[PDB]
Amino acid sequence: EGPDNDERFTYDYYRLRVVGLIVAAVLCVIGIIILLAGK
Amino acid sequence: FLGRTGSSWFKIFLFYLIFYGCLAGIFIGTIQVLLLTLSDFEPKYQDRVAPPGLSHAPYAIKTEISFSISNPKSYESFVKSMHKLMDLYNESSQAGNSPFEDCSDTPADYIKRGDLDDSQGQKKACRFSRMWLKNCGYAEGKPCVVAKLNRIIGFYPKPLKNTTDLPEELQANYNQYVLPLRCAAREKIGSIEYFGLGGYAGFPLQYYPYYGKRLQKKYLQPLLAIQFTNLTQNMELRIECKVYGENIDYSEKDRFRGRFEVKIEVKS
Amino acid sequence: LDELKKEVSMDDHKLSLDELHNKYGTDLTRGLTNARAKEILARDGPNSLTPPPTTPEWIKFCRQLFGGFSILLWIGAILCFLAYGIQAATEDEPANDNLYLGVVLSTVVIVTGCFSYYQEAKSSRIMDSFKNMVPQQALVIRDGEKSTINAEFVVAGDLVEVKGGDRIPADLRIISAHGCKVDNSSLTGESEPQTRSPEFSSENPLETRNIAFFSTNCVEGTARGVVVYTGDRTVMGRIATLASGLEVGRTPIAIEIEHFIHIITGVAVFLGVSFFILSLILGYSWLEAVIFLIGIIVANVPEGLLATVTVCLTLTAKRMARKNCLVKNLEAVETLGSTSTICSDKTGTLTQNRMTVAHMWFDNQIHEADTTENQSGAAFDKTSATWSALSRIAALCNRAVFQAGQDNVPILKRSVAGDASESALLKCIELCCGSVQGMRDRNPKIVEIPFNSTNKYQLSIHENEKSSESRYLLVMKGAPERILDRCSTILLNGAEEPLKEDMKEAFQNAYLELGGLGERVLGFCHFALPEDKYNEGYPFDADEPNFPTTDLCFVGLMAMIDPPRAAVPDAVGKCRSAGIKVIMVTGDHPITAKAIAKGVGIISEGNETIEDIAARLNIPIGQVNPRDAKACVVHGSDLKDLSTEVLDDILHYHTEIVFARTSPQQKLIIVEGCQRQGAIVAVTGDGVNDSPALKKADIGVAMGISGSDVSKQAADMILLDDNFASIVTGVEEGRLIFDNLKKSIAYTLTSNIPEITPFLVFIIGNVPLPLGTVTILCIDLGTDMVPAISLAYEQAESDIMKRQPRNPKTDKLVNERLISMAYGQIGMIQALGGFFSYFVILAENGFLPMDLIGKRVRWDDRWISDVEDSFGQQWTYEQRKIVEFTCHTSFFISIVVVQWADLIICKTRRNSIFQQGMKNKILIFGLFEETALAAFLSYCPGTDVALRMYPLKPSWWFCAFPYSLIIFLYDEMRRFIIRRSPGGWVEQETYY
Ligand SMILES: *[C@@H]1O[C@H](CO)[C@@H](O[C@@H]2O[C@H](CO)[C@@H](O)[C@H](O)[C@H]2NC(C)=O)[C@H](O)[C@H]1NC(C)=O
Ligand SMILES: CC(C)CCC[C@@H](C)[C@H]1CC[C@H]2[C@@H]3CC=C4C[C@@H](O)CC[C@]4(C)[C@H]3CC[C@]12C
Ligand SMILES: *[C@@H]1O[C@H](CO)[C@@H](O)[C@H](O)[C@H]1NC(C)=O
Ligand SMILES: [K+]
Ligand SMILES: [K+]
Ligand SMILES: [K+]
Ligand SMILES: [Mg+2]
Repeated sequence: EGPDNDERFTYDYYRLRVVGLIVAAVLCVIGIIILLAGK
Repeated sequence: FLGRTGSSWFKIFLFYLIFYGCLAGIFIGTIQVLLLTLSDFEPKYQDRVAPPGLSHAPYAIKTEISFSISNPKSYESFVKSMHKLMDLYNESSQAGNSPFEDCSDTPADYIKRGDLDDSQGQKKACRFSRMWLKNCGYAEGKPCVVAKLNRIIGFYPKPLKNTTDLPEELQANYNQYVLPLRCAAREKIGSIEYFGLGGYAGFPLQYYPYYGKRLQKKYLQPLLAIQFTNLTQNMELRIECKVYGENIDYSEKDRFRGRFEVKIEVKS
Repeated sequence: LDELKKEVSMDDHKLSLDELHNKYGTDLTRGLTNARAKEILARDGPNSLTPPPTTPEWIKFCRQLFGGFSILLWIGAILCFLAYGIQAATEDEPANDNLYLGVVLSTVVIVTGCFSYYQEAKSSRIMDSFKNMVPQQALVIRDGEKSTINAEFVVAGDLVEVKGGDRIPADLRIISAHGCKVDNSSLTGESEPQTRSPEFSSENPLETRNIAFFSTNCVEGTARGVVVYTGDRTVMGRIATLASGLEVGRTPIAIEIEHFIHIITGVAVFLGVSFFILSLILGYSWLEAVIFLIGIIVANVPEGLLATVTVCLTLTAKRMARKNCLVKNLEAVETLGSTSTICSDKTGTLTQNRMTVAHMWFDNQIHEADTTENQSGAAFDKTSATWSALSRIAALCNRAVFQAGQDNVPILKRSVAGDASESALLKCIELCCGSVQGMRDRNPKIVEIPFNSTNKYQLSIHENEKSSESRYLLVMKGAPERILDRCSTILLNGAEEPLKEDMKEAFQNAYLELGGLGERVLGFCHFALPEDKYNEGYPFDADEPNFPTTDLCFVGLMAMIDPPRAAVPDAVGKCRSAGIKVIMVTGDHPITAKAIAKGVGIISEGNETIEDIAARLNIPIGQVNPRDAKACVVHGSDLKDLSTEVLDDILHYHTEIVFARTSPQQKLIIVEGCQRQGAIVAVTGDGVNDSPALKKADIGVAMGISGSDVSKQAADMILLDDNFASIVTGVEEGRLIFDNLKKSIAYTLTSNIPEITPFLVFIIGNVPLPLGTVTILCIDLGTDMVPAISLAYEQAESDIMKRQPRNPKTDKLVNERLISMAYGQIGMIQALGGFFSYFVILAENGFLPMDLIGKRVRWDDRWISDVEDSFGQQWTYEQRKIVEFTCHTSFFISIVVVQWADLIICKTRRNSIFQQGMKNKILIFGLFEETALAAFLSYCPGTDVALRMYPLKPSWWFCAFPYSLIIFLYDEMRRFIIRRSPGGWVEQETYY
């Protein structure tokens, strides 16, 4: 917007962290699954 | 030789020459495409400069400016940087209707020169006289520090509204058009004196938004001179200058995020 | 020091009984005096063995703390505390950087110390096992009276008494004996009881009957003797000292590790000081000059590599534990793969160590029995009525019996009370005719004449199980020729017939052939006594010939031997196909040694000794060109008078070598001889007479079930199930781990470049620091760990058992070809991908690449809280630093992303991924966990403080992707060239 362009200097680092941690966890689980296919 | 024969030494050179040549050519290619995705007027991200920093002219050894009044070369170090900044706000530097403009001698509202486009020439910036900085060689005794708000493209600094209580409760509250700066230390052993545009202790909103170096060269940002004519002597005084606003915030880590950290000591 | 012990012993068995007493001031009848014995005790010292001085574990741990990488990491750790000290004095720095980084680095050294300490293990209790062979007490005659004393109180000169069941307390001169038999397997590896008597019977004291040795036991009878040697001075006490004293030495794998440590340490100190001076010339304060150096150290040293190696070794040892192959020393996991020569004991190693029936001669025909443990062969005969007649004599004319409670275990494995030949016959009949006890119940024995030294035969009279007869049957067995002189008829295919010269000659032929096979041959015959001449109550006199022992019916011959283990012949061939030379080294007699050599394939068909040529051509052995003989059989008595140079010529000039009747020191000498030629040697054995050889071997392998305690103490590896096929598996595993270590090392080293280059450009370019010191440790200690380990699970790219053993002088674990690829090619591509993401982060925040050159001065200036970017904006100190640390984070993540491709390319040295596939589940696990770790390190809240890791925007992750892909393609194209032309260019330059 014009004088109300506050969103330009903002970033949702909170969501990014939530998503990043979700991904890291799921990649960790996936890895266990493939490894445990025989121990 | 060490490893191989001459014939082998050559072939290993012809390889790494072509190899590293290709790699350099590829690296450069990826740099090209990166640049191709970027604007010339505005950076892709601005969230890391977001809350504006407040910086001053006196080059602090460690957020500190200690010196002796009864000594000449005791403060000549801080006068070097003080001069460096103010030397830019000369009237001879601001000549003609291009690219400067005479703006309200009193704090006014924002000025939009269109978009971040080259569809116009150099966006015309507001003039600023160093003569608006009353009282301030500089203060040989009791320094005359000069404040500054860090430039951010498209940033509209918004002052606080007088809805509720305020630190400098309602005094000279130019609510609509001034970004205030109140310095503090309890420990009240000083004498705060502020100088600026229109005589106000803030930044005139008519100097915003900044259109960037590419669209606004020679642009001048507003200054706020602060003088500490403290009646005390020979002690470290931790003075913090704070700016207030809707778009202004602070951090425990970044001690320059919209504030000062000055340790004055007139050890004379 | 031990050169004296490598020699054959000298003795006094040639002296008379009386003469021997003069030498030791002793009485043959009264024994020593209580006072004289105590005097000699203080004189000579105790009858005991003293363990050699060991190196304390303290010094062993700390010796690892100073090996190249640890030295450099120490210099870094101290240089951290140096810069910290210089700070704490000058400008009060409230930070924790140098202090904490110095603590972290010192911990890395200590923990890395534990890993190398675990790898360099030496579990040795040789002397302890020997000490277990000295009895607690001994029986001596002192002042004309026998008393039990502490065996340590035994001295040279006293009169000792032994009987069946007790250990020989010391080396004795036999002066009196009654039916005494002894088990000399300690000195020979052969357990067949050896008679002991006062009479001297051989010039060689290790063969004479009038000497009994410490480390052996009396098996039966009784004997008295004069002590000639005590403690360390006994024959086997010296073997003990020799074995326990032998210097261990460095393994092939250990030597390889130290070698690349020198290389990497070399480049580290090179670039280290090369840029330390390069910085001072550029006018960098010593305050900074050291900070850069610390970074250089951390970049160059692969912090997690030595521990990777250890884990890869451990995991390989775990797989072998699961095939009944125990590894005592982690490094021995690889030595077997580098082995070019195997020196193998015969008895209990190549062989089962059990007299077993091998052939039978009946019906004018040679039949072969199955000698294998699990009986993997086939039948020979069941139909012939002759067989049942021979079978009956083998069961009936036999006094051997199975021990109680064995019905659970297989026939051939069960313990038997009796001599070896009777046990063999027992197990033979029990196997192919069912319960022998049944046959001995159906035919009650009424009278017998047990095998006599003079008779050379054993006879028995039984009540025929037949109801229509119920009469008296006579059976006998003995020396084949003696049995022949007592026969008139031969049971041919059922019916008897006169013994004509024809069948008599066929007998001699059969007899000579079986004997030629190194087999012990016995004759079997029976006689159905006439009914009218022998009533149902007729008494038979065993003392005086009360019955005919002539004109009997010859039934057949039976031959026997201690046979090879089932898997042995095939394992030997497999070792030989892998280009490993196999030598036999045995305490057993030459005829037996040679026969098993041919049986297992040590001596291949057609190959001759000089003696074979001479007999075939009917010419003198001196007339034979010895170069015409590729095979040789060396008796220990001849070995004794040969110099090592002459032993070296034997080793060089023969492909098929048999060392027979060797002493324990002689086995050591043969091993050393092989090593002297530059060969990596394995020893396989099971006896205490293998202990020195097992110790000296680059790798000693002991048998687990049949092995003596001593042998298993001296070994690096134990075959817990006695499965000789495990050697073949071991060499295969050893070769595979060697290749996979290269892959894992290249992988780990490759990421050193993207950690080095940022520090260099930081100096030469004056730009903001692209990657931090902490960030490097997050790679080498964090993300790269599981991927690097996972390479240990790689399958072979080709048939590794088809190639020759590596040349330990030329074929190195880390060579110039590895460095060229890891440092010069792939690592260089990774460095760029790192820098790219760095320039991306900065440029998207407002600092375009052009304006970055020579800005570090203002960038690092803590007092400039207004640096101008390319767009004209002003940044505080902490603001720009957040972007900088975000650059460290994405550079870090760029390494991870480019290591994805590197992990896949390091999978194979030659083959394509499209050929080898992606069947390594640990590797895939590594990829997922590596990425999970990196994401966690970036996105987890608080990590921005502890590690300076900042959240990355989604687009940031993809910066290095085009570089990750170029790596995959590049290496795939390169290896395509290797395969397409075995010539050499790409091969001799980059083929790891
Ligand atoms: C900007 O203004 C300052 C004001 O102090 C100028 O400083 C002058 O320097 C000259 C020569 O050194 C002196 O003779 C004067 O006394 C100074 N003051 C004035 C008001 O003229 C400085 O030169 C100016 N800089 C530029 C680039 O124009
Ligand atoms: C950051 C940049 C400027 C550094 C570049 C370093 C280059 C020149 C280095 C890195 C790895 C190096 C190579 C590594 C391996 C070999 C194989 C060896 O048998 C001869 C030297 C040779 C061929 C080296 C020559 C120089 C080399 C190519
Ligand atoms: C500042 O200077 C003015 C003259 O320009 C003078 O009148 C005044 O006293 C000064 N103020 C202080 C606080 O010293
Ligand atoms: K490293
Ligand atoms: K050994
Ligand atoms: K590394
Ligand atoms: Mg043996």
